[PDB]
Amino acid sequence: GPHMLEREKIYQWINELSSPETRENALLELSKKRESVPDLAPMLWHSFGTIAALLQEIVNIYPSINPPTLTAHQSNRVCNALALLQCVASHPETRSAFLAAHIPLFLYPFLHTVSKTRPFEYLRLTSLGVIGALVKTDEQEVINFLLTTEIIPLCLRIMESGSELSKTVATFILQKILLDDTGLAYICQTYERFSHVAMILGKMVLQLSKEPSARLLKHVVRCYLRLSDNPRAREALRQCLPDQLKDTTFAQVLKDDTTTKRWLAQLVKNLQE
Amino acid sequence: GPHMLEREKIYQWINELSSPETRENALLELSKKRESVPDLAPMLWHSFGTIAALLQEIVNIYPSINPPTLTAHQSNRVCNALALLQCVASHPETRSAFLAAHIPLFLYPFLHTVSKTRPFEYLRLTSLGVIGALVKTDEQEVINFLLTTEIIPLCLRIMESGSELSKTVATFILQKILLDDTGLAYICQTYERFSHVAMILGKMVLQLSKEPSARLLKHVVRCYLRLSDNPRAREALRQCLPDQLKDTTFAQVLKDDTTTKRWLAQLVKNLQE
Amino acid sequence: EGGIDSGMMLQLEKNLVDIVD
Amino acid sequence: EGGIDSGMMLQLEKNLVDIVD
Repeated sequence: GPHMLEREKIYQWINELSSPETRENALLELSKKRESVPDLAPMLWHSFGTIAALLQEIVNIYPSINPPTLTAHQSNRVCNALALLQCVASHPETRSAFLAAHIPLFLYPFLHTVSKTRPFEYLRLTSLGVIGALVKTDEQEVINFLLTTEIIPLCLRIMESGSELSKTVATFILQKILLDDTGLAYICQTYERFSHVAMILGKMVLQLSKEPSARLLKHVVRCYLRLSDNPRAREALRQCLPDQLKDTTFAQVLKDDTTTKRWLAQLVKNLQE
Repeated sequence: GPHMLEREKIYQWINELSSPETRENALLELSKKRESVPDLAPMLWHSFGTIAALLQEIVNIYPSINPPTLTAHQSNRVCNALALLQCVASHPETRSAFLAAHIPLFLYPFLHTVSKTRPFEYLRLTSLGVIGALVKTDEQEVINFLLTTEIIPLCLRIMESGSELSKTVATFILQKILLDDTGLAYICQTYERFSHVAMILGKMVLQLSKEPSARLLKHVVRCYLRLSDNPRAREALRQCLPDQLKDTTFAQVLKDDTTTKRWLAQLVKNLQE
Repeated sequence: EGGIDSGMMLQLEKNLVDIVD
Repeated sequence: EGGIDSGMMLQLEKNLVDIVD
């Protein structure tokens, strides 16, 4: 019997993504090697029909999304394809072509769902992971593309009424957008656009008074700090900043993380002039 | 008497940068307004002769740097000019032109200085701040420029034998270079480049076990963590990671900073395969 | 099974935590 | 005098901490 090397085996699975009779198992095997194979993304991108096969997997479940009928097995399979897209989103050789093909858009219907069943939560979290890995690269062109889409209202809806984990990733995505100069100007260009962000941030602080989440509070504070770099937003935050960020509500929680304290201390200092 | 509005006052000082008789005082007044006037950078950049006058201030002290004869008065004046260049380096309207003019290169003679006197430390720290603000914008064009210069050995020198605060900012600059995909591959494509970085980082851990610095340890671990994303570096760090990063040497101080613990623990897990 | 088990759910959580932190 | 007093040295570190962290 022949014992293929590992590179040959990966290419075999990639080739097996073309045909529907072998695709589900190939998706499973490749998704497991996502961490072990550093060049997996260009291997996927430059393979004929492969990216098209993965997008077909995504779109195949669109009819199960609205009305919500998605099964655990359908979510399982499509999230394997999504894990391969996250690999392509985060690799320097494929990231830019990934954006040029507008691939993140195919995940947005998944971000609109509100069903709390495990198949939908698993799909939503996996989709947020693709977008989160995309903005973590700190590339200006990522933010430019996202600003042409509805990503900000999508994140805000999840920040307000998602699971704590979904909220943390949605806030991180908003945080990366705000950290970009164009993104900060975008959100602050209209007082109504800014007001929507601030209202939703303010309500998250009220929840954080009841559910002390260190990871969520860190990114909420960071979004407030970056907003304080815009003069129009900085004047409004002097009045609409929740009182829980001024007293000692999160004092005992923040004593464990000095990085967030300095941010909150630099935030209140930027609101005094 | 006429009460001149603030925008015209700022422009008066900007115009006074063009004459030697008034430049010093204008430098002082403008540097004090750096954080109050959000559009100071394009005002400086689009004013005739202003940038050329700031570069003349910098270049005017090149003969005082080697041999070291820089006075406190000279250092104070040029650091006011550097403070204005720092806000040009970080503004979205001017940063690209700042890079295309290759302005950061004018600061590198100051990073070669080794005098531990107050005029030289103040100049070195201020210069590091300009570069730190420039890389903090998380953009690829910044890192591309820096890689055509000798910024990396300059940072490594400072990380090895600079003051505690100088080490922190130089490590942060190296951190931002490592976080860029091109920067990581640049430092890791040659084993000589990687080992030089690893040797410097290894030595800083030893000093941190003697003189603890929470902020400096944070950025050292981040550099180790980002290096682990490169295969050739991960397998090498499996053997050359300092023992103080594997036991409870820093666990006493890390209990006050949860962010750094999540980084260090994530790093060793990648080294355990 | 081919469904969603605790291992898959926990591995996703660790993936997301490493992305945002 | 026109020197580098102790306040200016402190304010520079404040700027550098805000950048670095």
